[PDB]
Amino acid sequence: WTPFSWVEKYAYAFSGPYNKAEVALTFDDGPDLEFTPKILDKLKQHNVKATFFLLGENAEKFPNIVKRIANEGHVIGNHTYSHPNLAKVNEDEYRNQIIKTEEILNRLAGYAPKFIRPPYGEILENQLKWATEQNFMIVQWSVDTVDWKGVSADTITNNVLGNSFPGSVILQHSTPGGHLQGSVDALDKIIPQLKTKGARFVTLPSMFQTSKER
Repeated sequence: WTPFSWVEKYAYAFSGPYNKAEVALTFDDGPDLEFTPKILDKLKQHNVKATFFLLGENAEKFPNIVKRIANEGHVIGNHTYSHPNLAKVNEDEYRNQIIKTEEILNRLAGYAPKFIRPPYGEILENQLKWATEQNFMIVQWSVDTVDWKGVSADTITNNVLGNSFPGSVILQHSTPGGHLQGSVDALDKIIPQLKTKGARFVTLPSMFQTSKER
């Protein structure tokens, strides 16, 4: 496990350009019935676009919300189908997880997502090698809100503001049944407080200067 050398060899990154006043909000495990729509509303009222790493199985349950994300100028990423620990699966299962999810999202969003994020951040080198060869890009994160723990909006905000830099990729969740209300509320503080420091919010394809589609 050498994640550092992997950024030099594969399409793989934790954060973005240090010389741009830009950060990226990302949200994992969507879509869902409660948190995803709330997040969309708050992103809308702050005039920011974000990136959504959607689970294939959740996209099947709520297909229209996937359509809403795309219709509101946000970028969709591939978060596998059923959220398994990729470090424990064989190549066939890994490729199946990605491709099945890609087909689902392509049908709903109108394009095949270029961006992948592995569940728990677990990825193997051969998996990363295949993704690179298939014209994917894998992006982890550099600021973890640990919002799944049910921590408050103030805790998340102080965390994000204390650890965010130019190029920072922030991790939040919109998992069905998750304890994430404070994470949603955190956006009302995180966004303007970062903007005050000169930060602008961008999508991943913008941050990494590539297409959103494969």
